[PDB]
Amino acid sequence: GVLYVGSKTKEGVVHGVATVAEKTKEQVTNVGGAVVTGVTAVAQKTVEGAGSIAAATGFVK
Amino acid sequence: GVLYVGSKTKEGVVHGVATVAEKTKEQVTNVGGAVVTGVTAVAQKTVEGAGSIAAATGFVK
Amino acid sequence: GVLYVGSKTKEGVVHGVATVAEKTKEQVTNVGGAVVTGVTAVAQKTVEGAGSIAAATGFVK
Amino acid sequence: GVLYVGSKTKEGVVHGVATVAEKTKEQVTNVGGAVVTGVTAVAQKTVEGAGSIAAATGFVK
Amino acid sequence: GVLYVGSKTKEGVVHGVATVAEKTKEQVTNVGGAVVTGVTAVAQKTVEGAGSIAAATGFVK
Amino acid sequence: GVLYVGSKTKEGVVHGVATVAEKTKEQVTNVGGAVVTGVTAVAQKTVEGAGSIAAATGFVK
Amino acid sequence: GVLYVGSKTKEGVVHGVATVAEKTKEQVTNVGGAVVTGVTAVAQKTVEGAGSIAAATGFVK
Amino acid sequence: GVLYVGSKTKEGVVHGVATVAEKTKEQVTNVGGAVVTGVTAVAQKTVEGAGSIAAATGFVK
Amino acid sequence: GVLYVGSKTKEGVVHGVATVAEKTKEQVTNVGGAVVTGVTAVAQKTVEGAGSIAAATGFVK
Amino acid sequence: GVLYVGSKTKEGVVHGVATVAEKTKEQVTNVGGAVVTGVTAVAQKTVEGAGSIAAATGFVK
Repeated sequence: GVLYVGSKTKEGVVHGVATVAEKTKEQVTNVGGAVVTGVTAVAQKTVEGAGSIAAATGFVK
Repeated sequence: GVLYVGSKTKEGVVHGVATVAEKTKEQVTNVGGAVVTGVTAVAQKTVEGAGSIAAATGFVK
Repeated sequence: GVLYVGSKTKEGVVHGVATVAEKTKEQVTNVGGAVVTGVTAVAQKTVEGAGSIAAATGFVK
Repeated sequence: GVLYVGSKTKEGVVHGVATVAEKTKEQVTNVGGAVVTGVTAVAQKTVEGAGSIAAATGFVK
Repeated sequence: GVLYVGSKTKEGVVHGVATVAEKTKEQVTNVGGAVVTGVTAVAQKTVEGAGSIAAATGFVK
Repeated sequence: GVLYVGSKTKEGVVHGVATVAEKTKEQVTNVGGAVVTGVTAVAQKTVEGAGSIAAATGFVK
Repeated sequence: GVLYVGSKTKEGVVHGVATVAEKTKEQVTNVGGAVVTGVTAVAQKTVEGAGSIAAATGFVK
Repeated sequence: GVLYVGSKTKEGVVHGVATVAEKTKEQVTNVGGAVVTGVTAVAQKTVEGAGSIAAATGFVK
Repeated sequence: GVLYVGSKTKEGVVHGVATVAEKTKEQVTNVGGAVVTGVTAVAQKTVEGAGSIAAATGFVK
Repeated sequence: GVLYVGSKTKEGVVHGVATVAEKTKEQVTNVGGAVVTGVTAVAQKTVEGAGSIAAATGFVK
């Protein structure tokens, strides 16, 4: 159990991001597996479970 | 159990990011496995579970 | 059990990052395994679980 | 159990980072195993669990 | 059990880092094993668990 | 007299600007004179004349 | 007299700017004179004349 | 007289700027005169004339 | 008279600045005269004329 | 007269500056005269004229 009384709470917050990306050439070549690129300004909360951001895994057997 | 009374709390917070990325050429070449690139300005909270950011794993058997 | 009374708390916080990255050429070449690059300005909290940032593992058997 | 009364607490905090990285050429060549590069401005708190930042392991059997 | 009364506490904190890295050429060549490079401006707290920053291990059997 | 042959020229150019401004309160109080605020991402060329950006002058007699 | 043959020229150029400004309160109070604030990412070229950016002058008689 | 043959020229250029400014309170109080604040990422070229950036002058008689 | 043949030239260039400024309170109080503050990442070229950056003068008679 | 043949030249150049300024309180109090503060990462070239950066003068009669 969780109780908040009179309380101010911030969980998983992103307040203010300036990003510039200049690229003259970008290439992704993939065979199998996984690639994850460019995950930007991401916020999450999870309760009572696993939680993943920009996670990459090979094949599973 | 958790109790907050009259309390101000910040958990997993990112307040203010300026980013510049200049690249004349970017290449990812992948065979199998995993690649994770460029995860930027990420905030997370997890309760009662595992939590991963930019995790990369090889294959699993 | 956890109790906060009248208390101000910061856990896992990033307040203010200026980053510049200039590259004339970047290459990642991967065969199997894992590669993790560029994880920037990440904040996390985990309660009652494992927590990983930019973790990379080889294959698992 | 944990109790904070009237108390101000900072845990896992990064307040203010200026970074410049200039590279005329960067290459990662990987065969198996793991590579982790560039982990910058990261903050974490973990309660009652293991916690890793930029950890890298070879294969596991 | 832990109690803070009227107390100000800093644990795992980094307030203010200026970094410049100039490289005309960087290469990582890896076969098996693990490589960890450039872990910068990292702050962590762990309670009741092991905690590793920029840890690298060879394969495990 | 000016001549360009086969030539590529950039004069007064702004390619890429990301800006965030957060203010909880802004006030300008002015009595006479001049105030100039917030001039952002401005580009100009002038030929054979004077040119001013965000210039402010008091009264003239 | 000016001549460009086969030539690539950049004059007065700004390619890439990320800016964040956080203010909890801003006030300008002015009586007479001049105030100039926040001139950002400005590019200019002038030929055969005077040129000013963010210039401020008191009164003129 | 100016001549460029086969030539690459950069004059007055700003390629890459990441800026963060956090202020809990800013005040400018001015009586007469001049104030100039915050001029950022400015590029100028002037030919055959005077050129001023962030110049401030008291009154002129 | 100026001549460039086959030549690469950089004059007045700024390539790559990360800046953080944190202030809990800033005040400028001015009576007459001039104040100049915070001039950052400025580049200029002037030909055949005077050139000033962040210059401040008192009154002139 | 100036001549460049086959030549690479850098004049007035700044490639790569990381700056952090933390202040709990800043005040400028001015009566007459001049104040110049914080001039950072400035590059200039002047041909055939006087050139000043962050110059401050009292009143002139």
